[PDB]
Order: sequence, then C-alpha cells, then structure tokens
Amino acid sequence: TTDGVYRVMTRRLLGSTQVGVGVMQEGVFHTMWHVTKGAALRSGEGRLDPYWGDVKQDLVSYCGPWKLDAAWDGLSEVQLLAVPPGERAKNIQTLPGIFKTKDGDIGAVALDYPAGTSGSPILDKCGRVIGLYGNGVVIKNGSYVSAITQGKR
Amino acid sequence: VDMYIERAGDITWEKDAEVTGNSPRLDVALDESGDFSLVE
Amino acid sequence: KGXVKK
Repeated sequence: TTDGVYRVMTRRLLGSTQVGVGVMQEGVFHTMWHVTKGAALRSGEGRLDPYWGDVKQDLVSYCGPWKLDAAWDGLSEVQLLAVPPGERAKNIQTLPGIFKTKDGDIGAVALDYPAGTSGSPILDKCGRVIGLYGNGVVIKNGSYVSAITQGKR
Repeated sequence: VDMYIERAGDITWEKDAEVTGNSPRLDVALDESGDFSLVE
Repeated sequence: KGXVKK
C-alpha cells in the first residue's frame, strides 16, 4: 500500500483479469473512473472505498481527495509508464500532440496499449505524474490517441 | 466480483528511454459521459 | 485501444 504504480485486477471463481492501473501517492489511490466505476478495492487485507470521482474527467480517487497536480509544460517530451496486462512496467517516451477543445487544449499521447493499461501514469522528466493514460479517441486510420488526463487537487 | 490492487513498480523516469509516437493535433469534443470524439 | 476510446 506504499507509494507506487499498481495493477487493478478482477477475479471471480477462476483466474484474474487486469482491468486497469493506478497510482498510490500521499495515501490516495488514483485511477480512471472507467476502470472501477467506483467499486471498492481490496488491498491485501483492507478495503479501499472511493472518495471522489468524475465520469466526465474519467477519474476516481480512493481514501482521500485527488492528489496529483503536476501539469504538462506544453512543450517537453513525457513518458508513459505503461503497466500492460501480463507485462512488467515499462517507460515509453513521446512528444505529446494536442486535443484542441472548446474549453482549451489538452496534451495527448499517440500511444496504443491494451485496455487494461488504462490508468497508467504519464510522467514529466522529474518523475511527477502529469496525468493518467487511457481516455481518448481513434483517428480515421484506427490509430489510438489518449488524453493526458489530470485531475484537480 | 473481487476487485483488488497489486503493486507493480516504482514511479520513475527512465534515462535513454525508447521514443515513439507522433504528435497529432486533433479537434475533439468531450461529452458529459467522458467520451472524446473527433469534430468532423 | 483494443475498443475505441478506453
């Protein structure tokens, strides 16, 4: 339950499936709303209950309010710390593009990983989490582009 | 449905990491359910 | 996206 990146798993009567990823920071677990839909999370022996969420931002926090507040500088390369199902964590560096919306520009990464990678953290060069991966769009040729989704602290 | 978490690593930047992906500039809309879509 | 958005 210490700081770090975690897989979000589900199991019924047989094996387990990875449905997402999240970040533990300052005693709060951060992931994307579509990963858990607000369901409680087991962490070893304990139960983590959702504390805050927002379906439109596609974010959820457990144990306390959203803690991640680093922002993409709009200029520099970033790293996705991808935690794909069945694979160990790995870093991919990229220069974001931009989702241009009526309410402003959002950094966006043209990186394509399985659905259960949703919630993987995107990092600045200091290792701070500037957002989570996995809410995005496909373009005409089918390629996937994810927003750099960050909440408010 | 037992949903549970398991630690997967430390959060750090990797020096000399592999670089991939383009930098698309896309016009998009965000609906109230959290879905992004391309503006036609 | 393995799916088209998430």
